[PDB]
Amino acid sequence: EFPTLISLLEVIEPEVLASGYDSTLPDTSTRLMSTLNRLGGRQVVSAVKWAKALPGFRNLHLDDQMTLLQYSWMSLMAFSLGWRSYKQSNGNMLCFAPDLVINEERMQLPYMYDQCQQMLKISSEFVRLQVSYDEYLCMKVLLLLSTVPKDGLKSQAVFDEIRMTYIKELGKAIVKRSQNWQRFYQLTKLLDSMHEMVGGLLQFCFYTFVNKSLSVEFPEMLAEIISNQLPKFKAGSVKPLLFH
Amino acid sequence: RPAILYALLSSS
Ligand SMILES: C[C@@H]1C[C@H]2[C@@H]3CCC4=CC(=O)C=C[C@]4(C)[C@@]3(F)[C@@H](O)C[C@]2(C)[C@@]1(O)C(=O)CO
Repeated sequence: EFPTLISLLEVIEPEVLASGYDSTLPDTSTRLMSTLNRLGGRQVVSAVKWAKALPGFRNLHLDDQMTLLQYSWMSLMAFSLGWRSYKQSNGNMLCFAPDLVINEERMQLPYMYDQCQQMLKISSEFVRLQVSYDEYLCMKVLLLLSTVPKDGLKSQAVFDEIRMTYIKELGKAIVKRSQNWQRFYQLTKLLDSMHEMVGGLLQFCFYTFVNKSLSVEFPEMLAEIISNQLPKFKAGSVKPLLFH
Repeated sequence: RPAILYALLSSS
């Protein structure tokens, strides 16, 4: 019989991309942020493929699929970054890629320290709660489904049912490992706090995107997403789904 | 609307 949803989430999880960061040239903040955005664009492409393979996702209207990915790309990438940093270094360093870790000479670069602290926060929550792989996979799906327009979606019905599916799945992963309800509480608190941790990252992203002087480069993928997303965030027409 | 994103979703 048919493979479990959880086993499917494992097979569709993208492989970690390499950055090609040349730690041979001198470390500058503009160059590091540019490299991170390049790697970001590629990871997002990877996430579109992943979302497409996601049972249920293709049943949403194309506008809604686009909306969800637009609003949650930053949280998807920050969540995986937290995961890799947890597995690869127990949350001691940011592990962006096998060829790109943030050491103390590049954490001390202008603008870096604060953004890196916010990202390590995410990592250290995985450490605190000792999150399992399966918990992580289900939570990552829920993140894709966590930020919606205040004016609702088109296929609201299909959307509500998709959320129910993956909440079930998180529940099952919790069952198959404190106490079930406490664990669910803690993990959905973690999801809720992602909105705050990531709001700050978005703010800095918008700043590096709009700042002419700074000359941080964005690939065209992200540039188009960010460019579109920015007016919606100013206008405050973006709603977090919170469990609490 | 973000063209590369939309295209990515419409295709492969
Ligand atoms: C502080 C922000 C948050 C950053 C992002 C955090 C999440 C992420 C994880 C990765 O594995 C690769 C790229 C991204 C998707 C990212 F690291 C880069 O894009 C650079 C980024 C936007 C940022 O560093 C900038 O705005 C620099 O311009």
